[PDB]
Amino acid sequence: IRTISKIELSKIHNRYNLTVDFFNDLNVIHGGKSTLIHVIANIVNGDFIRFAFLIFEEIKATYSDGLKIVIRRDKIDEQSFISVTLSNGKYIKFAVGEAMATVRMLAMDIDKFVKENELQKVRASYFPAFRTMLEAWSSSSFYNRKASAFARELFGQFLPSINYPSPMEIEDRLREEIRRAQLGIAAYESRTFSESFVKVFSALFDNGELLKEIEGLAIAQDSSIKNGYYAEYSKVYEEIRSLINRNVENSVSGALVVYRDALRDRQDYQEKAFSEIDNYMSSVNSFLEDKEMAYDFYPKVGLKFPDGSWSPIRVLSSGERQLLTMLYAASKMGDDAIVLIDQPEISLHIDWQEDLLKRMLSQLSGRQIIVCTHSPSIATGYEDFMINISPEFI
Amino acid sequence: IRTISKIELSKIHNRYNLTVDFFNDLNVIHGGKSTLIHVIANIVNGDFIRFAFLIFEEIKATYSDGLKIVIRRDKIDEQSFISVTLSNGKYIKFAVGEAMATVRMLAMDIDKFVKENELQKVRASYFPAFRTMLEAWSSSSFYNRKASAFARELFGQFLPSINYPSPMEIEDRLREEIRRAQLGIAAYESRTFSESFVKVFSALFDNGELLKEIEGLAIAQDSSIKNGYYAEYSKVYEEIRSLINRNVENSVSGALVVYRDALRDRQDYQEKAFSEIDNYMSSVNSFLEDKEMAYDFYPKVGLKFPDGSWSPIRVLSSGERQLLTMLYAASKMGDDAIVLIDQPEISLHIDWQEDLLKRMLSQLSGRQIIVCTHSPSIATGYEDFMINIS
Amino acid sequence: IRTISKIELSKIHNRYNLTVDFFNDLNVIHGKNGAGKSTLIHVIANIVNGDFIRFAFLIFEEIKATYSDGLKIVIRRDKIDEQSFISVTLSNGKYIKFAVGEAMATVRMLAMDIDKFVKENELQKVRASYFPAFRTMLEAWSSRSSFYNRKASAFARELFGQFLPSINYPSPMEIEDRLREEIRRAQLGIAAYESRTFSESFVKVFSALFTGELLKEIEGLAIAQDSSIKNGYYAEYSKVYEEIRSLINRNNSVSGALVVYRDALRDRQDYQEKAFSEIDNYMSSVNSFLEDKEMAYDFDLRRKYPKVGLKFPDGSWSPIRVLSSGERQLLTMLYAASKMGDDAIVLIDQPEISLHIDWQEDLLKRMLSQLSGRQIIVCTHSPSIATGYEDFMINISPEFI
Amino acid sequence: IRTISKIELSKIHNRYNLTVDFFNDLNVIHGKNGAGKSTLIHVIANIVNGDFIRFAFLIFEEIKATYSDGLKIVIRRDKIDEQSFISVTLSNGKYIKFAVGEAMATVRMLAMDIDKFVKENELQKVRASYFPAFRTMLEAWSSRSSFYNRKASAFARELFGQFLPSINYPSPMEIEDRLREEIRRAQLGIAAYESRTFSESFVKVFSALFTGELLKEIEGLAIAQDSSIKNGYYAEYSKVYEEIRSLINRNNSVSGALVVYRDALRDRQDYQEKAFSEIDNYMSSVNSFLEDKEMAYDFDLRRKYPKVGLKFPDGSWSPIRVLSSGERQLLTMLYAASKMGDDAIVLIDQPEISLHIDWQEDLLKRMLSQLSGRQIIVCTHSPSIATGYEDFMINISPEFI
Ligand SMILES: Nc1ncnc2c1ncn2[C@@H]1O[C@H](COP(=O)(O)OP(=O)(O)OP(=O)(O)O)[C@@H](O)[C@H]1O
Repeated sequence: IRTISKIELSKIHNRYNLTVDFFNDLNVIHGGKSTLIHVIANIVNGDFIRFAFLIFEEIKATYSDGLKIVIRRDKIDEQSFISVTLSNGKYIKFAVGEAMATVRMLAMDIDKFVKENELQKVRASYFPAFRTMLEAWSSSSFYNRKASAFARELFGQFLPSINYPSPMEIEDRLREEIRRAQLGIAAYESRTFSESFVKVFSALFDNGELLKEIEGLAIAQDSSIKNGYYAEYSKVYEEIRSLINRNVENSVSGALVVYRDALRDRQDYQEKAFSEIDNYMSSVNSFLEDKEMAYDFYPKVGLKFPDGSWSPIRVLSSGERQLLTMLYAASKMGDDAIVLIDQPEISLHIDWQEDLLKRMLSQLSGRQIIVCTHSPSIATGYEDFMINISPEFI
Repeated sequence: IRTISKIELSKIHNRYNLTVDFFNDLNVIHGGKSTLIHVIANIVNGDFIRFAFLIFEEIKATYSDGLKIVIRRDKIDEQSFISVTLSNGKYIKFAVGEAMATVRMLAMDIDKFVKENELQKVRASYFPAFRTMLEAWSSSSFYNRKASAFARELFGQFLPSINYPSPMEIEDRLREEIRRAQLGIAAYESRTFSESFVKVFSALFDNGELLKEIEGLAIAQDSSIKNGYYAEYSKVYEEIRSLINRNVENSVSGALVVYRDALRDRQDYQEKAFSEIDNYMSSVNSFLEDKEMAYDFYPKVGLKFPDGSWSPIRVLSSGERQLLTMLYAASKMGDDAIVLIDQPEISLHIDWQEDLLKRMLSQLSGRQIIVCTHSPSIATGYEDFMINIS
Repeated sequence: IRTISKIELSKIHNRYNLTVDFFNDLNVIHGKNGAGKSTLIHVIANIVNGDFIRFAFLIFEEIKATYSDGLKIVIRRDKIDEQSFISVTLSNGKYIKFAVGEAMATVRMLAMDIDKFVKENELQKVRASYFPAFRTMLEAWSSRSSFYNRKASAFARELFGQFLPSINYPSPMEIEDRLREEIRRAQLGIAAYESRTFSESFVKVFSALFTGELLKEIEGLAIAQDSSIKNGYYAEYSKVYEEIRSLINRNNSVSGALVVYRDALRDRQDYQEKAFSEIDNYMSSVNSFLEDKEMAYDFDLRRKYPKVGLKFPDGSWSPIRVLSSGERQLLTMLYAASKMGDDAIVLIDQPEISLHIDWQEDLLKRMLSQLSGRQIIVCTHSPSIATGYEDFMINISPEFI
Repeated sequence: IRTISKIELSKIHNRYNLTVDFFNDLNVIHGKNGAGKSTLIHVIANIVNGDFIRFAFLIFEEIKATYSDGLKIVIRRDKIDEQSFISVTLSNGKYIKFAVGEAMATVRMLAMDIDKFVKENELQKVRASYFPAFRTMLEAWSSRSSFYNRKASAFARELFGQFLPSINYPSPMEIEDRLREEIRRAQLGIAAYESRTFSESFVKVFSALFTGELLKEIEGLAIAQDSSIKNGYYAEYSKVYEEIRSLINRNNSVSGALVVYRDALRDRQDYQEKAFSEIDNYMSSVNSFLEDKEMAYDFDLRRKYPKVGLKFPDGSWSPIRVLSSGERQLLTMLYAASKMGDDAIVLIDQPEISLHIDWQEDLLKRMLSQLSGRQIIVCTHSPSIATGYEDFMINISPEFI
């Protein structure tokens, strides 16, 4: 996909410069740090209208696929203007005073420009440093502008939009994925039934160990949470065993083998369909100890304790909720993006900080991750990927 | 189910006494009627607090199961007190002056009383005379309460809470039912799978017309819109008949019969899963002429015009959204209630007026229907069901 | 005046066409449900008003609009270079091409351009009065006039779509105020006629100076004047007649006095009837529906601003607002077809909301019998509204593409 | 009517007392700044209007209020058990005890209680018109009527304190509109008089039927009628006079015809003067101040609604809004003391804002000469306002605790 490669600031706040070269994979930033992340976030999102609130000269923005974004803010006739220039050369220019009035046609122009040049192909998920209090304030896609406006009023009109997925959205997306996976299993069920019929139909004309294998597969299917709609496999296997014992042709062996293949392929397709959900749930569960997240077959999705009582996701504290959202954002079930985190070391025990980056990389999404940290526990074991930001003060 | 049998209005508005005869089936109120409808809805829905806004003396409501309810607006020391007494002597008293302020604890105690003696087992879908403007206003449970407050400020405090379904609600309910239907079909395939194998396994140990029947079943199954995830029954039939041409044991005949029965039972359960939806859409499409309400598979629920282009349900006129809601409210998938329709003949061409009650009864929901219409065309033919109040 | 002659829609909502030829007097429109009748009335209202800025909210290709005086307004919506535009073109050829996105933004300089265009040309002077199908509930929501209706228009447009024409139908408050002004103008006219008649009567007899049957006739005229509601501020005619009769009885020029009094009384009475013709005809036409009471006016002495309200047989009066919705609808519609209104085209959505069957049988009869000459267009589903008017029925059968 | 007789304040602002005895006709109040005169006028205005909800914003103990007809409204504010309450008590004894916090919350059922109280008793039917001292800037900020003033009241109360009484003083638009209605009412009276005179004239001549000097007198009366602005819709008197004169000249009873016409003309002229007496007296009293132009009216050649505005000696007219604040103040105050208003008590804070010294010398003279009988209360510091009214001067000397 498209990942950021290099950011070249010039005279931000008219006092200091900076020039950073990135890696496509994980990026640990240690050392105006939050300001740098905001600049990166506002470029990748394509929300260029915020850069008429920052004093600078020139900001190059080089991607990995060769794309280039050169923003430039100049003051002519005591009037400020922003001159965004891309790789192909389509320079755009609007007046600053237009932007400030709109906040309290211009926005329509920006989206048409960005869409035409294929610039918003990759989104960016922003995790602010004040998310802990922010979710409490939203206790009560509809919380994407209101909460953003609230945060911008509190911390400044340069703050990028708040896109990070709330736990309610995570639960609903898990539910929809479960529905789609179930439908895929049903389609596979139909195809296997047709295929099994024709198979035996032909080799019928052609003229204990397999029983044990089918018994193992049947009890595995009955011991599978995903089979919450049908668990009669042990019963029908014993009926087949009763049928065999009362009375061996070659076709009978073929019937045995086709049953084993049908069970195994149904099981394997189940694993493939639920691969993403199970990998995400296992990665989360490698941290949690008190309970474990799971599902029940409008199939419920929630936490499950060893006592057997379920609970909604909102019972979780702030520390667990941050872990939930970030690990979701680096999973394949999310949206193709660049994970922009301000401070992950909030309400986290030291053990989870030792392995946070490990789990996020081991999910193997391929998405670019850029973290700015001050703790050495977040960054330990990843010395080769650390980038030190030392801005040159002029 | 529970239905109404007898109401005894005594000196409402101080110059009007009336009693009425009911049945448990369709009772077209032909011909003060509007007031009677409101009094039926407020007793059924358990909203007894609303009676503090009516100048009356005493009303008795008699059900079909023997349950009887008595409301008395007594007067003591220039202050009105509503008393509600059930058949088993369940008396709850409250002053009217206290009630008026709270509307603009008491309601909490009232709903506790309703739930404890279970007076809210059956609700009532009120179809008022102003549905067109209100539904468009909502279109722009939450809709129900909000619109009710707006309505009651417009036409009176004693107006029953508007809770008849809206086309948005109808669309969402249809979508949810399709989702549940897909899950049911999927479960049946799983069941059919394992069971068919053991039948064939038994057929191993047991020692052209059928092919044509299988081919017809495959053609019907493939050409069915309900098969949005597998549609190759014709192809697998071709493979099986090719094997016949290549190659008669009784196990071969057993294989043929098990295939035939599998297809027939799959189709039968497929039909039966889409029964509460297909009956409803067949009733609707019997009225509509240049359009057709259909479904497609994430599922899509919209009108299908003859060119093939679609459109959402919100693009319908003011006289077609009404027909959808009234027909849905008398459907088995609709929530069970004693539907009270006020003037069904609003914005309906006279042909639909003749054929409305016929369809609403032929769906056979087993629900009491009470309509109050000034149009003879609505209730023509049904002279027997007429109940003159006079 | 100006009446519609032919409407030719084309691919409204990109699915169906229609072509209707109208009559100048009355147009009863009946058709199948959902076949686009309310859409047709909305198109007519937005064209005749000249409010062309609403047509950037409806998907079509071309809509011709033909008047009776020869005008041929051709609106056309094209999406040239993937940009939609509306090009309204009149008979003389002044096309006014604007971009659709300008109009939609303006609603939530362009309006001045439209206003300059319509005033310069012959697009106004008609001002089609639209009676919506939800007027019964709409008046409850406003408890508005034919020109103070920005609030009610915005509310209705938000509820039913941004193509909905302005709400022009006269509210009962406006009808009452217009009735007061007409009464005031009629009274001044009676006073002006009184002054001129007094001057003429003086000079006439004075110069030409140098009977039982006529006495009975003058007595009949005097008691008629006393039995006239319009003479509420003066009813002394019987008394003065008896004084003149006493003068005659105690004992040429006397014949001259008799004939001039008869002419003066008859011309004053006839001018009274002519001046109050419109008001009395409208009140009688309304009273042909009402049965419990009757609407009328009072010229009570010792106070001014003469009241207009309902009058019961018991004698107690009541204001117009006492009327229910069913009576109020009759009031407003019959005003719009009366000569007291404004020269317009009466656009009614459903003339049967909150109406008993008896009133539906005779609504069109009274509306036509007022003989205003204004064009009336009703969309009905009941056969009682349209009965006895088979020649004026219009069947809407939209041809599908 | 009801006029104040005696005011006995007690511990206003919890620091000083005062006790003033008033006159029924006119009360000139003179003192110094900080002696609590504007506070006294506010107290009087809020009591007479019956707007008792404002008295939960002033710290006091007891305020007696005495009329001329014997009423003895005693309001009292006590902080019993650390809770403040207002107990207004009238002569008959209907105390209405409410808690202060209810009133303050309501501003930002109580009003219904006040309305029921005032209607049952004899507290309303007065509606004191209050002219604030800051009216000059207030009208400029609003560039309103005596009953459509919620917006202006809230603005003024926010600027000068939550004890400020409602703004009832008639805006010039209301004065102009009331003048139009009064002209209309006068016209209706003329029309009623026209009908009665026509009947009376008939019987008169008819009986007495069975010269140079009188012709000159009738000619003078006829030219006077033609030279009268009130006859803006009938000015044919000269023509008809010449026709009768021509009839006489070409060749007893003729003398009788002359005298009855003269009596008819004189009574018609006198009733015209009587009907327009109030309007002409008010306009003349205003015109005794103005010098650049003069206020008058025009009966147009248009359809109706005769214009009333300023008229300059050049002949060009102008609307009333052309006037500055200084002229506008004279207009409003002189209206409030005129018979054309509503029976009330004229409450003026300072009758010298934006007024030249000459106009201050003669304001009260015109105001008294109108002879309305209404009570006038002015708070002045100039000796020119109070000159010639020594017997009516009131000295405010408050008694500190
Ligand atoms: N936004 C839209 N997009 C597409 N088709 C639409 C849209 N709005 C309306 N239609 C269709 O165009 C026609 C317009 O319906 P309309 O409300 O004008 O019908 P009507 O015959 O006047 O109805 P009724 O007599 O019931 O009041 C209908 O066939 C409707 O389905």
